[PDB]
Parts: sequence; C-alpha cells; structure tokens
Amino acid sequence: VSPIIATILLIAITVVLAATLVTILGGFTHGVSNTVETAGVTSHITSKYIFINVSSSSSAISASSITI
Amino acid sequence: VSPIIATILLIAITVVLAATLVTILGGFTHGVSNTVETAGVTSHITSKYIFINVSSSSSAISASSITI
Ligand SMILES: *[C@@H]1O[C@H](CO)[C@H](O)[C@H](O[C@@H]2O[C@H](CO)[C@@H](O[C@@H]3O[C@H](CS(=O)(=O)O)[C@H](O)[C@H](O[C@H]4O[C@H](CO[C@H]5O[C@H](CO)[C@@H](O)[C@H](O)[C@@H]5O)[C@@H](O)[C@H](O[C@H]5O[C@H](CO)[C@@H](O)[C@H](O)[C@@H]5O)[C@@H]4O)[C@H]3O[C@@H]3O[C@H]([C@H](O)CO)[C@H](O)[C@H](O)[C@H]3O)[C@H](O)[C@H]2O)[C@H]1O
Repeated sequence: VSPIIATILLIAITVVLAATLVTILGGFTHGVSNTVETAGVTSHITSKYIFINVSSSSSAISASSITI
Repeated sequence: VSPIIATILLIAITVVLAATLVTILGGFTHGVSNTVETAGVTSHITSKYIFINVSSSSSAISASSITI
C-alpha cells in the first residue's frame, strides 16, 4: 500500500512547484522592446524663439510622442 | 471445538478492518490533476481600457475558463 500513496503525494507537490516557477518567470518575460531612434537635427536659439530643423531620422514618429 | 470457532471469529474481524482501510485510502486517491498553464501575454493600461494581447500559450483554453 504505502509506496503508491507516497507517490501520489509527491505528484501533488510537484504541480505546486511548477505553478510557482511559472510566476517567477513572468518577472523576466516583459518590458523588452526596440526603443532606439536617431535623427539629424540642427538648432538656433534667440531671445524669443528656438528654431529646430530636422534633416533625417531613423523612423517616422509623431511630434506628440516627443518630450522637450 | 474451540480453536476452530476462535478462527472463524478472527476471519469476521479481519474483513471489517480491510473494509475500514479501504475508506481511509479514498481520502488520498482524488483531486490530483495537471493544472499547469503558461502564456506569452502583453498588456497596456489607460484611463478607460485595458488591452491584452496573447502571443502564445501552452494549451488552447476557453476565455470563459479564465478569471480576471
Ligand atoms: C494589442 O494589439 C493591438 C492590435 O495590434 C494594438 O497594437 C495594441 O496597442 C495599442 O493599441 C491602441 C489602439 O491603437 C493604442 O491606443 C492608441 O494610443 C494612441 C497614443 S499614440 O501616442 O498615438 O500611440 C492614441 O491615444 C490613440 O487614440 C486615437 O484616438 C483618440 C480618440 O479618438 C477616438 O474618438 C474620436 C471621437 O472623440 C473618434 O472620432 C475616433 O475615430 C476614435 O474613435 C484620438 O484622440 C487620438 O488622437 C491623438 O492621440 C494621441 C494623444 O492621446 C496623440 O499622441 C496622437 O498623435 C493623436 O494625435 C488618436 O487618434 C489610441 O487608440 C485608441 O482609440 C480608442 C478608440 O475607441 C478607437 O478604437 C480609444 O478611445 C483610445 O483613444 C485609444 O485606446 C495603444 O497606445 C497601443 O498600445 C496592443 O497592445
């Protein structure tokens, strides 16, 4: 009797460890993305205005997505 | 006479112990199953909506079986 019952208990424990491991991995598998951008920019500053002129960029992006 | 009668009584007792043991074992031999699942999930949160996008999963499961 007892060696089979001990085996059933060890299977039950194994499933909870595997379920625990899955929640540990979730802390690694997020928030990685390609955020690199590169632009040819020139600028001139005066007592009233900053002028900004763009010559090229790595990608086309919305002017609302850029913070100054 | 008496050694045979004593033997018949011990057989009767033995059956009730075996029947008792069978009901003890029934508390072990249930409720063990493979419950592990694992998914590639990404999400974005706003003042009005949560977006959830799934990239892969360990198995195909009903959206009614998942609790949020
Ligand atoms: C999962 O997989 C999916 C599918 O591939 C997606 O890839 C998802 O990624 C998310 O997608 C959503 C939806 O595309 C993204 O939400 C958008 O976020 C942008 C910000 S961003 O910097 O431009 O990238 C915008 O906020 C966009 O909103 C648009 O709609 C706004 C509201 O317009 C709605 O209502 C008007 C009426 O008032 C309607 O006429 C119109 O048709 C529409 O229904 C606009 O205001 C907005 O304009 C400006 O928005 C931002 C400032 O907020 C600015 O930066 C922009 O340049 C632009 O000038 C823009 O046109 C979001 O889209 C969703 O739109 C719904 C709407 O119901 C239509 O479906 C909501 O109302 C919200 O507006 C918004 O959720 C999200 O960023 C991605 O992560 C993957 O995760």
